[PDB]
Amino acid sequence: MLVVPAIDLFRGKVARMIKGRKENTIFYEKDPVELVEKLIEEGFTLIHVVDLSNAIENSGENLPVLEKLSEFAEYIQIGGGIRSLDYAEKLRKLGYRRQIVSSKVLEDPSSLKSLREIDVEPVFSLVTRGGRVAFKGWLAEEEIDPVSLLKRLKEYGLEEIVHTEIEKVGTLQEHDFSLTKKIAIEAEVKVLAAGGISSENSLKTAQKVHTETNGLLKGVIVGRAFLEGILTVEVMKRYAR
Repeated sequence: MLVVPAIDLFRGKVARMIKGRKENTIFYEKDPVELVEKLIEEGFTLIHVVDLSNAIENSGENLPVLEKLSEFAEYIQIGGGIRSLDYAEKLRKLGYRRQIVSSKVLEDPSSLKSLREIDVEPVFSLVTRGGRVAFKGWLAEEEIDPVSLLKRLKEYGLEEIVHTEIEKVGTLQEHDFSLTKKIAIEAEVKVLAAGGISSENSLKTAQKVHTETNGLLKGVIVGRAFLEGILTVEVMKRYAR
């Protein structure tokens, strides 16, 4: 199964926002380019990078870092405020072929095809709060159920999602894999689980779910515990076997 280290960027820096609040941002003193280099040396082939400056403020402040990281764009899935085809094209020219999109797909589901047409592999970021779809723009009441939303989006060619349990991001709570497994099986989409991938037990449950779903649960995204060194590179590597 995949085990995907995640890095958030804010104001040029490796960062973490507590409950996603910008006034509560922890900055790390590790160089993001050095960090990514090390991960590739360690044998990681997929790294999750989110531009929070662009996501939260439409700020282009992390573009110099993204350009430096683009050398390794092949091993990166990039997200954060990719809200236009032009933006996605900009990133793609740097070499970022795998892009995480959210509100764009919810406002304009034909963007999935438009992205594929510029050689971008679009990955939908589904976010849930207590099993329910968390999205503040227009959404049919029937689609508050993640399976009902993903069913519709598949008709637009959706193939792969990140499923993030938002209330568990940044915590050491345990991702609800029963919820993820149901989404993966019923919606019939490839899924990377995020939020509360925070212990060796999470990785054990993930590997077990990866097996039960026949690879539909592709793997997990590790943020907090990776950046904090709670789940070491060594441990993550062992579970990607």
